[PDB]
Amino acid sequence: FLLGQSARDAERAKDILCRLEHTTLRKVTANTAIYYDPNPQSTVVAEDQEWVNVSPWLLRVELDRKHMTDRKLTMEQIAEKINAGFGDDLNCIFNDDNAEKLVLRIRIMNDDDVFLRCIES
Amino acid sequence: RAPSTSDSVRLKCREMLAAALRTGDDYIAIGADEEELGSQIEEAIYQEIRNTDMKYKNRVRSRISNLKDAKNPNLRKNVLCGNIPPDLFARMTAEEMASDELKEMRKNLTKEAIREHQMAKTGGTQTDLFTCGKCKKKNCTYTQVTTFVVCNECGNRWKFC
Amino acid sequence: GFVGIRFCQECNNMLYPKEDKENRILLYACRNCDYQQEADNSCIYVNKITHEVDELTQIIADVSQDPTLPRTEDHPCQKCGHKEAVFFQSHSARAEDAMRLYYVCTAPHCGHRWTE
Ligand SMILES: [Zn+2]
Ligand SMILES: [Zn+2]
Repeated sequence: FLLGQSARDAERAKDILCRLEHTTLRKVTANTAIYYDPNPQSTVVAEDQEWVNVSPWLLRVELDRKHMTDRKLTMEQIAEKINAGFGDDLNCIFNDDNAEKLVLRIRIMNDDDVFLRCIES
Repeated sequence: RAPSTSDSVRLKCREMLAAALRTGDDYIAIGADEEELGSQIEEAIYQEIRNTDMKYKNRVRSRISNLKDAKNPNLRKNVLCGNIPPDLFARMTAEEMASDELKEMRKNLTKEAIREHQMAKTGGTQTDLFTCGKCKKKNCTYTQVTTFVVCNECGNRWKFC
Repeated sequence: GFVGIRFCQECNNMLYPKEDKENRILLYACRNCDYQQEADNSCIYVNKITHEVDELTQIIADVSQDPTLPRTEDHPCQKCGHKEAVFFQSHSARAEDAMRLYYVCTAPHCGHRWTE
């Protein structure tokens, strides 16, 4: 049962539901692949994102919109929780919330090739 | 006027914000001081974070990227015109800085997600023929299988044989 | 896209991807052989979490001669223009949304398939 004014409007009851329904990346992710883009700015997938942010390989994870929006999620908290969850071995250059594709680029810096698949899995 | 800063990181951030405001020459037509405006946006970001850490650098980079967005030249025009004050622009979310098309798309997707997650109202024939024994209101719904009746006001359920 | 398995040319075993830590380039080496061939796709692996797959790739034209299967005269072919078409739902288990109907031209040497 809902205690606050949220008890009335379905809108402010919805965010309680999102704060309760267990939602892992698999629910909002769409397509997860890997790439040995030899430099952050190499951008073999043709992206202008790292160039403004200025490993030889990365995880790329184009997330879902109609699943991320329906949860009122953002790349901000996703990247925060990633870096907090695995520690600063991982760096995540997330996209912006203006582009059409909701990519995350994930790299490691300091048995590695399989290791991106190991952490993603 | 934004205070002068001696910090090399803050000076580079002001220069990069001014360069983002110059993108597309809109500052010439408006006659806005893009150096002063870049300094005020940086100062407002610095007043919130009070440190030059990765959080500050990420925040400045996000603003530069949104000002340089070729799909949203209106955001940069609105900042140069003073429709968005430097302090507000320094606090605004990536959702509030988005293009009007992307804002409306997100609003529609959010509204559709809410509509899809709304439980279907249980069907039946609405009728005023039945008076609820608990609340004495006539707003009831019936279904025959024996007539089952539900009061729409207090949720009381009963049957007739 | 994807990436296939490319097999070694000597042992015909599976080539694993390996970075050239000298030239900074992706290779495909073998486990049993010492066969280093130079990558082109720059990709290791993909994974469609959406499970989006086009059924028209899986629908085989031979289904048209299935007597068990409903025939329409309400959607003509596009290449030839036959009137007759069988239609069905996606037999694949990934179909909880896809009650969408897939149609096949009931005309030999055509087997044109489409979805409306
Ligand atoms: Zn071999
Ligand atoms: Zn045909």
